[PDB]
Amino acid sequence: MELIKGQALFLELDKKDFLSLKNNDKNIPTFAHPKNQEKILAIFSLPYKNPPQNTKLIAFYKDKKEEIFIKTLEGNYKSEKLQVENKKIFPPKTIQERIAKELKEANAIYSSYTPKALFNGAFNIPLNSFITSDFGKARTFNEKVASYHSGTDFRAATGTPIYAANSGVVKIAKDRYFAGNSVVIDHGFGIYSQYYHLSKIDVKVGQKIKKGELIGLSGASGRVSGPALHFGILAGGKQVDPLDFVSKFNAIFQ
Ligand SMILES: [Zn+2]
Repeated sequence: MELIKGQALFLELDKKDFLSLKNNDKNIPTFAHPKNQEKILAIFSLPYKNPPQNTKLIAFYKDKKEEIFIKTLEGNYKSEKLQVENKKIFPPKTIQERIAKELKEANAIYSSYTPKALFNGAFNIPLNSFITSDFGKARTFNEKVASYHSGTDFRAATGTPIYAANSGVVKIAKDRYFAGNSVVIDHGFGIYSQYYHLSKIDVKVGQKIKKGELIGLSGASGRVSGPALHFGILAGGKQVDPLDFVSKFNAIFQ
């Protein structure tokens, strides 16, 4: 019941007489424990940027309240001190609008909660190469965090086939300002995977997709630093450390 910022954890709770799980009147959804039928699960995530120092949750049962305290740990993320901090960019109106529009779309998707499992066992990595840029690489103008790498980058020459980390429904399959050519998949229970900077999109919004199924070709779209696959996980409303999430998720749903 310590959690590093930008990570998810799976809380286990007794199923019997459970009524709700709350965080200051935010209801946290619950789903079945796959291997213990007397338990349920909930995903709790702390944001990378500007998280609470401590979190208290209440699980309300028919005959009892149960408090749950989680301290925010800082972790050991690569960070470096920005030296400029003009901090305010001044983009053209046409770009501000497209960003704004795409941000409203994405927030509508990531806020929605499909209350069933759309995945199929464990997550696989979307590509069998290696990490060239880690999740959580931060740029700080003290005393906090100016920007951070909200996913992890795999080495990929332009045109490398990218496969869905798990089964789900495609919710985004288009070119967006920061993500380039983007695929976003709903796996259920508020878990979304993100495949950014693609050179080709091979799926369509609404499509049901299987684990291991081709979703496009890596590229360098929307990416300044050249070709790579940006892979993200959003869970519990927040961007979380994707390889961390996958190992925790797979430890439960294998
Ligand atoms: Zn990235």
